[PDB]
Formats: sequence, structure tokens, C-alpha cells
Amino acid sequence: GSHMEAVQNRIVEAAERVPGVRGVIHLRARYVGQDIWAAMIIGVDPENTVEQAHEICEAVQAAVCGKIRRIESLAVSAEAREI
Amino acid sequence: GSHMEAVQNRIVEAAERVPGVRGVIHLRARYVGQDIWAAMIIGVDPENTVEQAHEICEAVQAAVCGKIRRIESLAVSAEAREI
Repeated sequence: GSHMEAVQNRIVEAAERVPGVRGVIHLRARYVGQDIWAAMIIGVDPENTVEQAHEICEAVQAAVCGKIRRIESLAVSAEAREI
Repeated sequence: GSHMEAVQNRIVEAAERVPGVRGVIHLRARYVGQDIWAAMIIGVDPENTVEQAHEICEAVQAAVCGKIRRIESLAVSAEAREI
């Protein structure tokens, strides 16, 4: 089941190129029919505001849903990640 | 099924008395055996930091699990709420 490993990779790469994302902490993805439904946690600067972290999450969603073909549901939340 | 409405009320009141919580936005609660498992979204100042919002969520968890008897699982996340 490695068509899923390929896709997870592209999702991770896609997300990380959005401003403010410091790593994908967590990504769950499953096939629903021919579609992918995913849920993601991104690391963000602990000192970003809550409203900034929301904006980053939305940009990640737009970027991934925009770029990655079979993704039809993506939930994105944020956690503090110091690096 | 109104032993659940009573408990949801006490959870909401409990959470709202934690510093930085501006309303409970969402609370899902279910009985697992004789226990309650719940998941909650609190409103917080959009200008709090991410790390502050984490701390508020943890204080809500400590407060609710500490005070409300049959709750054995509580997940708490934060969303921006301007008021």
C-alpha cells in the first residue's frame, strides 16, 4: 500500500513550503473511495498569535488541496514547535 | 438522556472560569461505560500566542478533569474568538 506513502510525502513537502510551517508533526491520511481524506498537525512558532496560526493552517489547506490531486478533505491544526 | 445535559453544563461553567477562556465554542461528550469522554473547543484572544493558548487549554483540562467527576478523557483545543 505505497501509493499512500507517495501521496503523504507530497503532502508534507507541499505544507512545509507554506510560510510559518515549521514541520508537519502529524499527518493522517486514508482513502475514501478514490479520494484522500487527511488530517494534519503543523508546527508553528510558539510566539505567533492564535490568529496568525489560523492563517497559516488555512494557507496550508489551500496549498495542499490546490496542489495535491485526490485530496478532498484536509483538516489542519497547529501546535507550538520551538526550533 | 439529561444526566448528560447536567454534566455538559458543569463542564462549560468549569472551563469558562479558567483564565483566557472566552466561551466554550464546542463540547462533545459521550458515555463510555460509566465514564465521560469529552472534546472541547475554547475561544481565546486572537492575539494570545500559540504557546499561551496551549497553556490555557491545559489549565482547562486540569480544571475540568479535577472538578468534574466522571470525565476520564478531555481533549481541549483553542480557536480565536474576538469579543
